[PDB]
This record gives sequence, structure tokens and C-alpha cells, in this order.
Amino acid sequence: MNLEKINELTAQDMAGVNAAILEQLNSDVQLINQLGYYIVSGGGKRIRPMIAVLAARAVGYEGNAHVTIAALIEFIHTATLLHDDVVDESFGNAASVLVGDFIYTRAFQMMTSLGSLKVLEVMSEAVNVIAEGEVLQLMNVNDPDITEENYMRVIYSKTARLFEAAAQCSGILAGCTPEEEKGLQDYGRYLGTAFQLIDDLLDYNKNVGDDLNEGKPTLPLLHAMHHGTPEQAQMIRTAIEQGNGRHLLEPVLEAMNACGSLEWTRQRAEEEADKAIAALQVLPDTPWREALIGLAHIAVQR
Amino acid sequence: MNLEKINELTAQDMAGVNAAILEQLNSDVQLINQLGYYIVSGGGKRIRPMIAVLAARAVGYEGNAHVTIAALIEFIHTATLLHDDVVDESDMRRGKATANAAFGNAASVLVGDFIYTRAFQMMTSLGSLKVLEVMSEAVNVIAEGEVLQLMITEENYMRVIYSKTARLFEAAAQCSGILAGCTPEEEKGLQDYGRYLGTAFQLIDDLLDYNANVGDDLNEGKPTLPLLHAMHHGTPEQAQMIRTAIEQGNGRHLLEPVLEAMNACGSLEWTRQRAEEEADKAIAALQVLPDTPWREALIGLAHIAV
Ligand SMILES: CC(C)=CCC/C(C)=C/CC/C(C)=C/CSP(=O)(O)OP(=O)(O)O
Repeated sequence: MNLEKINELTAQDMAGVNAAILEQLNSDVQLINQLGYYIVSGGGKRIRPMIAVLAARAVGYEGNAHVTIAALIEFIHTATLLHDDVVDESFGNAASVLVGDFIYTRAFQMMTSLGSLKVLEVMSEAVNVIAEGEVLQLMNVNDPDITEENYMRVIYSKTARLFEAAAQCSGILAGCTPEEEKGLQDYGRYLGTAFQLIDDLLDYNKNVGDDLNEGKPTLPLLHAMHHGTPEQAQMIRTAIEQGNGRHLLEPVLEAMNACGSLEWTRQRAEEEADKAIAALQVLPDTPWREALIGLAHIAVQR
Repeated sequence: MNLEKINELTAQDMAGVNAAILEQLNSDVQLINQLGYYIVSGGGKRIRPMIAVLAARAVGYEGNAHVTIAALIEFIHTATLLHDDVVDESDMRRGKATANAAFGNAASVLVGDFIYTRAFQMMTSLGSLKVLEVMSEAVNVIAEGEVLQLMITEENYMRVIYSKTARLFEAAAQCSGILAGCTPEEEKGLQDYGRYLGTAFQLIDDLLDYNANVGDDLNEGKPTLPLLHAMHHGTPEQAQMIRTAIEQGNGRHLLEPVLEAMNACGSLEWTRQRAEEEADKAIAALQVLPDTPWREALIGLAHIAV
């Protein structure tokens, strides 16, 4: 099932998402209204909210409070992105922060309008994990000595965990079985991880080399450094320590191709996508599920 | 009630609140804990959490969950400060660098997000859908308010401080009484008290900005009550100076002629009078509650505020 079949299948629910998003961002302040219009008219995949509506329908959710979860999930994501824009000694810091908070806080109100503590437990924990992940990532900047245990935790915390909570909470809302619930909870976690690994290597393939220029150690980079010639291992660690090394993309790429860092990551992402597709086997075979599997494939397609 | 009589009656709980706060900075990510320790150990004041504690007591609550609601509130407040210092580009917060000047903007903003979400986790642990409903709305009200004043009279000002300060005071006392199980009247009682106290509290803070970070509101020409009064009743010269300074969002180096204008019109004492008005309402609203030392303290704090 391709993105088009997956879009038509979600067309109606995604309208519900958009409408709930507009209702929450409908206040007097161009800056905010215009962001709502921005989000609902975005020609992007908007996979996070799609997963939320898909997960619920796959477990037979007949109502439509699942559209409110899809919406708050997108808010959590938007809010985290706005805060990720804050700069120091190097929209604007002010708008990025305040609008970010507006969206976060609004995301929490929606969480509780659902009137479910379980949902609140999970979401409440995920967002705090996400925040935690953002700080861990901040500490890792210019640090070429971080372990994979660390890194693996970075992506899980900042990307995977939100996919996990979106699938799981949609399951909870639909009062599905503990077994089914764990199917979606794992599918989100594994897909989220695959999604981030693919994202990290595409950064080497906006402008490839941003992670590099910022000194952000990602798997592709941590692998070439360890599995490479001392000549290269030094250039990489230097590039990570001083930052501003976009100019070293080729030498770094050639170091990656030499030990297959990128290929090794893509392969690692595919293990993840295959684990998420597996977790979904405990669910009734239906187009909704076919769609959730279809996303796992797309997520890792070249 | 006297301050020390309050610092003693309330002593034990506030000791718990302090611990309840510091045990939450337990992340595996050291930077969170450091920055947390950095900002939470600056003395603060802790009026928001003290109100919470006393409010629970002033309704018979014999538990220890009020210590938890009082802590998260401090966290929420803490978070707003971090985020605010990053927005106001402040490098000073009471004799010491702001958290951003020492750790950087990113670290402040993110760690602040950690703290707020943690406070939110802390509310769900209490499992009270109403608290969560009142508290979340309160925080969203504060936020929409900040995005607002990021884009010229007394009415406008009384609205600007409701979102900014009074509202969290309102939530502090109300959610504290609700968690106890107070009556619909007590709840409404504690709520107004917090709202008015918070309003009074802010009025005093604004006048304390014209000496007794002193003088920073004028530097960015913001319309606090004191300034508006001096404008309306001062000379047409002092009136033109103040207005242009506000339109300019900059009144830097004008402190002398401004204070002159204020002392002449008595703009500060008038702000103080207004503060006392709100403090009376706060006290007059605690009537519904039973006469207990706790309530005597919540009234004491109202008097101390003004
Ligand atoms: C954490 C979260 C989800 C939301 C927080 C939203 C924020 C940042 C609210 C700011 C509230 C405050 C204390 C504003 C004071 S600006 P001022 O210059 O008038 O007061 P000041 O002297 O800087 O304290």
C-alpha cells in the first residue's frame, strides 16, 4: 500500500485533525492563526498524526477522540521544533520560545480534555523524556567521545518516544487489549527509531552536512570515526570538536563509504522497520493495519 | 499573623516542599540537575508554594500531598522565569547571572521544558482530573498572555498582570483546596484570595521597580501602574516624556525626572493604595473558611504583601 492509498484512507480523519488543530490555534494573534493555517496546509507527510488516527482505527475505534490525540501529538512535535530553533552566542528566539510554550501548554490541555489518566500518564512521561533527550543532545554537541548507548538513547528520546506514545495512546483511547496495546506501542517505538536513523543518514545523503557543521555526533559519524583509518578518525573528531566543518563533507563521506557507515545505518533502520511491522502482527489484518505497515516501508525506502 | 509566626507554623511543610522539589532533579542528564540546582537555590521567595500549603491546611487536610502540589507550582513558576530570562535577554536575576547567561539560552529553554513537563507528571501522579484541568488552563493563560505582549492604559495593565502573575496565584490556592476536598464555597474562596493576592503582589512589585533589578521596567518603557499615573497627572512636559518613552519602549536615563514626576503626583503611594485594595479583597474572601491559624497566616501574608 502506497502513500496515495494511505492518504485516501485517512482523508476524512485527517480533516478531523486539521479542524481540531484550527480550533485550538484560533485566537487573535496573526502569529498563531497563521501557524495553524501553516500546519493544515502543509504539503508534508505529517506522519505522526497519521499514525495516531491509523492506530486507533486499526483496533476498531469507532468514535473520534483519536483525532484530538493526533492533533496534540503534532503540537508536541511543532513545539519541540520551535524550541530547537533557540540560539545563543552565534521568527526569533523570543517568538520561538513563547509560541512554543503556547503550543506545548495547549497540547497539555487537549491531553486532559480526553479525561483519561492512563493517556495522561503516558503522554506526561513521553514529553518529559523528549525534553530530557533535547538536553542530552545539547551536552553531546562537540563531544566525539559519546557511546552508541548514549546516541541510541538520544534518538529514542527525541523522536521514537513520541511515535510510541501516539500509537499507544490511540490504542488506550480505543480500550484495546493489553496485547494489542503493546503491538502499537512497540510499532511506534521501532518505526520512530527507523525514522530517525534514516533522517540522520539523509543528512549526508535541507543541505547535507548540517549535523556535521554543528558538531552533532550521529551514528553515521560515530561509526566512521571508530571504523576508519586513524587519518580519518582524527579529522572526524576534530570536525566534531571545533564544528564549522561543512567543508569536510567529502572527506567524511569517503571515510563513510570506506567502512560502509551509511549503508550500515540504513540496514540498521531496516531492522527497526521490520521489528515495527512484526509488532503489528498481533492486530486484525485490515486496510488500517496495511496502512501502518505501508508507513514502515515508506519510512525506509530509497 | 506575623512573618516569623508564619515561617514557623509553615516551616515543616516548606521543608518538605523544598525536598519534594530537589528530589525531582534526578535526571541521568547532569546538565538538567545543575541548572535546576542553580536557579532553585537562589532564595526565590516561595510565596506561591507557601500559599498552596496553607490553603490545604486551612481546610483540614491532614495529608502530605499538598507538599507535592506546592512543589510543582514552584517548578511551573521556575520554568516561566527561565523561559522569560531567555526572552527578556536578562543576564541578571538577583545578585547573580540568570540561568541563560551562565548556561546559555538553549539550555535554559530546554531545561525549563524539562521542569514544566515534570511538574505535569507530578500533577497526574496526584490523579486529579480537575487540578489538571484548572492548572493546565492557568499555564496556557499565562503563555497566551506572553505571546500577546510580544506584538496603553490602566485597564490594559490590569489585564496584563492577571495572565502574568495573578493567574498562577489563583491556580495555586484553588488546586490546593480542591486536592484536599474543600467545599464549592471554600474552593471559590481560596481562588479569589489567590487571584487578588497575586494582583496585589504584582502591584507592589511594579512600584518596587522604581527603587523601593531596580529600575528595569522604565528602561524598556513598559506601562506599569506607577508610570501611567505619573503620566496622567504630571506636567505636560513630564507627560510627554513618559508617553514617548513608552511608545519608544525605552525610558533609559530618565529615572530622575520620572521619580520627580511620580513623587509630585504621589504615583507610588497611589499604586500602594491600589495594592491594599486587592489585599483587602483577598482577606475578605477567606471569610468562608474556618478560623484557624492557617487562615490567620494566609491573611498575614496578604498584609505583608502590602
Ligand atoms: C514554561 C511554560 C510552558 C510557559 C511559560 C510561559 C512564560 C515564559 C511566561 C512568562 C511569565 C513571566 C514571569 C513574565 C515576566 S516578563 P517581565 O520582564 O515583566 O518580568 P521579570 O522581571 O522578567 O520576571
